[PDB]
Amino acid sequence: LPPSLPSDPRLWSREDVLVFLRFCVREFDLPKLDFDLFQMNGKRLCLLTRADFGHRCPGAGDVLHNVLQMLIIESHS
Amino acid sequence: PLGSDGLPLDPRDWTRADVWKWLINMAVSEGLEVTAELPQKFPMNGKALCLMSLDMYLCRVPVGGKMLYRDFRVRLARAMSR
Repeated sequence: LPPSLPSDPRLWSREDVLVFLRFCVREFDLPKLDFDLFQMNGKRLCLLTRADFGHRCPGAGDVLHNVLQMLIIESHS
Repeated sequence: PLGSDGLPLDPRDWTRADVWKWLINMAVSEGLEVTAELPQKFPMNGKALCLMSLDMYLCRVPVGGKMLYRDFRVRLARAMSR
């Protein structure tokens, strides 16, 4: 994804978090996301449980969560 | 490049629209009720489906979800043969 975003999502700013989500909505062809539900930095985004994501993005929250978790694993691997 | 069914041969090129058409075809093929709610459980494209584990399919469709997973994997497998 955008090279501007730091490798470790846990270090993302609030705006980095929004870029990631907008990129995901396009990349996965997701329905309009309610960004009011995601006004948070990377630290907190990464703490959302799968169910948390599910509530904020019904239908694809689990996919988004897994992608995010994978990006974290990756920031290390 | 589309297959017999109107769907692109490579599942990774599937838009959400393609995913929905594939779901409707699977319902018809498997003799499952064709409902508007089935596709609503999958508001995503093929790229997203590639990331879905069997567990995520069953969660959405407990009755028949494994056939969806199985069918998508078969399509993806032959596609990767590029």
